[PDB]
Amino acid sequence: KNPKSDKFKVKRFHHIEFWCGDATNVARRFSWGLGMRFSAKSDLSTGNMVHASYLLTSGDLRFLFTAPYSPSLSAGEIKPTTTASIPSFDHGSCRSFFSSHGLGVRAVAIEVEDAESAFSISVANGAIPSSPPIVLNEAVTIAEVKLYGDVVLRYVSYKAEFLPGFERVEDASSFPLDYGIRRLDHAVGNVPELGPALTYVAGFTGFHQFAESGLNSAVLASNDEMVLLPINEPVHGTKRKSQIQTYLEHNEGAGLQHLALMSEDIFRTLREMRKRSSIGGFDFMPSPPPTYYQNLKKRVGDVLSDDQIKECEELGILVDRDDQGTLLQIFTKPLGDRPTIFIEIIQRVGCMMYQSGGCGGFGKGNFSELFKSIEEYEK
Amino acid sequence: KNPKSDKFKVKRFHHIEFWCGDATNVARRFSWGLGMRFSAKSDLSTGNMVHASYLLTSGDLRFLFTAPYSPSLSAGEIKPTTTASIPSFDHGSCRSFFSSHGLGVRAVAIEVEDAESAFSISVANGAIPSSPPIVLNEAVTIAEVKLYGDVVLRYVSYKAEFLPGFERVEDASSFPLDYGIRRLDHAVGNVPELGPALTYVAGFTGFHQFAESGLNSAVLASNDEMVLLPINEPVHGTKRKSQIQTYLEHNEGAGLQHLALMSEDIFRTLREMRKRSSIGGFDFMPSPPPTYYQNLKKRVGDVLSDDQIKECEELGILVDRDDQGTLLQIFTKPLGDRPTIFIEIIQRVGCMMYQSGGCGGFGKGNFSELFKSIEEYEK
Ligand SMILES: Cc1c(C(=O)C2=C(O)CCCC2=O)ccc2nc(C)n(-c3ccccc3)c(=O)c12
Ligand SMILES: Cc1c(C(=O)C2=C(O)CCCC2=O)ccc2nc(C)n(-c3ccccc3)c(=O)c12
Ligand SMILES: [Co+2]
Ligand SMILES: [Co+2]
Repeated sequence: KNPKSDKFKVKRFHHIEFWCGDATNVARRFSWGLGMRFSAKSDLSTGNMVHASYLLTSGDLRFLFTAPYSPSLSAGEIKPTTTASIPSFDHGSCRSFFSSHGLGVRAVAIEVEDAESAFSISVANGAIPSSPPIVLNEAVTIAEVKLYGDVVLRYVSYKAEFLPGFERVEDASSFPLDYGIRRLDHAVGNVPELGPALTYVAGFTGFHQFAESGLNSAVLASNDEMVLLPINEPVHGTKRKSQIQTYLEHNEGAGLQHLALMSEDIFRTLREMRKRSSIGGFDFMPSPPPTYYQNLKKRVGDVLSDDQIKECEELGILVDRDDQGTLLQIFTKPLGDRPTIFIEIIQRVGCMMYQSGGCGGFGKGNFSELFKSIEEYEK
Repeated sequence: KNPKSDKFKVKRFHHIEFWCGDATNVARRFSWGLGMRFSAKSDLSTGNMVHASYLLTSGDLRFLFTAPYSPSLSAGEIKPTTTASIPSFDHGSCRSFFSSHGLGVRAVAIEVEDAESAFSISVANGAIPSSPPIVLNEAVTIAEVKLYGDVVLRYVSYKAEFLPGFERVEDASSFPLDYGIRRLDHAVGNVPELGPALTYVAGFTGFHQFAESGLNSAVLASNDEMVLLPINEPVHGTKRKSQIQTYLEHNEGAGLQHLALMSEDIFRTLREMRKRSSIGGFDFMPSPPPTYYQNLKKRVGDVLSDDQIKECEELGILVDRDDQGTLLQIFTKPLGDRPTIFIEIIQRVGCMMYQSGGCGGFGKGNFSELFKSIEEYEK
């Protein structure tokens, strides 16, 4: 059931912004690890005396990495005379965020029809304002409201190239890496209490609800279910400590838990990412046991060949299924020092009309099944 | 002239420690960019609730990358009960350093015969104490005094594996990268005033002095001239602004300007590093013009073949010469967001007895010659 209750017109995920201590090193690591190209910059070389921002792209996926310069470089500026390309940026906020949470996502940005309208309607419906709408070079409008913790939901709307004041990266500095990643599928938050978090976000967006170990979760979705925002809370008092609780402890509270990146070919993406794990890229979760794949035949043997199923076995891919589609997924180890944010690589099969959003669900069946397999691998 | 006036027994450079916001991403970037292997760790997985520290090695070169965790993880600890493996570490100092300076070197560590003696003698001769000697697992002693800015000179001495509490990295996670880098040749500081900086450091170490555009410099050297510590000050009032002054402005004062890394084969090192520049590694300075290499024949045509000289031309290597040896060198672009720290790759030829330290000098002749070539390339 989809009541299509969005209080304003939402299009697609637009970008994800990481707040960093040093944007250059994080951006270069992520570029090599994920196969994303350096596409745009805003920094000292573009006249920005406030922050260094580097944009990586793979298909429609946009990762932005931002770090503050010394405040002394811009001490004479005021907001009317700022050289920042992202006017919501604040040195103090950025340093406070990074010292509190470590490397992580500051902004989940969605493209809307009218960012000023989205901001006004959101705050009229309970959103906590974070940065008011500002029109950039009469071309782009950006506004921000609080999402959870110190993460903001950023609205961006275009009258008619990332943002004004960004420059395209020199082609010599822009190597055309591509491991198959194409778009952001969903972005997941961890909170202490799911109920109040859901009521708040659904309250100001009109997003609707989309349809034992560790967590309770629920998913908020835009009208066409292309913007997907799951939220988790911990379940306390279990034998094994909730990884949601561990997240909240090491992150100093609520924040973004994972980004799920859709691949057009998850087998190629994982081959390429795993090649680079020990040479600067990303590590993956420990693989499921053979019993997990010895049980895939009964569960998805009509969607994947046995050659493809053991090709999932090589790469350690998990598979889950809903009533409408099938889901291939795998999780990285945490992206930085703290056991907080990680990445999920995903590919969805089914639900063709284009593919409808959330085809196959989010893999919650893989909790029971992966442990069931581990225990029956003890055998 | 070498008076051999060291006030305590100094052996070799031991390690360089970077203070980071996220040690994982900087370490992974540096590993791929420089061809250094992950060799040791101290972090949550080793029981360290205070800081994440990752050690990279190439030959005798040791780069350590350290970042703080949330203070809440260790709020119950006191110094007697600390889980930190580097007891001089302080959350507040580390965050203050990184917010002030950005990514950069906190510690230049040298191995000595007796770190407690070196500390006591140093402070008796004017060194500003930073961290008192502490014996680690009855095996290693570490002490720190101020060097310049917020950089410390760290003394480490061993009774008889990096530091206690560090663990060897799993071989699966330890890919054997090697681009030919073998040891730290020198470590260079930028200060506002050279005179007082030299008097201070030479005062407490007994290091001796080793023997127009932008700077004045001088080099302090240990008895066998294997520990080399050049220091630069800006020269003001020139047409082109001093890069030393630019450093001091963007760094918020004095600090480490560059690390010079000796290669056993600078041609292989540069081939490998340049292959990776646009795929997560390091960028290099713009190459000298053909006139620079069209003038190398007259200057070093008796040390390098014409095939090797144009092989310097391919890689953009600079060459300089003293009265005793020859020096091949090249400089990276800054290692992070700010125009502050960079790396030099070096190889020295001559002065065989082993090779004596500083063979060929430090390339100061390449200032005049590189511009002379650029202007006569205008031709
Ligand atoms: C992270 C995740 C998801 C997931 O994306 C997710 C949810 O957890 C809540 C709904 C929204 C959403 O996107 C689904 C299934 C998973 N299954 C397992 C076995 N693990 C896992 C747990 C320990 C160790 C290795 C993997 C996961 O992390 C895992
Ligand atoms: C950095 C450096 C050194 C050097 O290592 C160094 C000194 O500067 C002082 C003595 C101790 C020491 O180790 C030597 C020669 C150099 N020559 C040039 C042309 N440039 C340079 C300047 C602009 C743009 C591209 C290169 C340098 O940076 C440069
Ligand atoms: Co997910
Ligand atoms: Co040098």
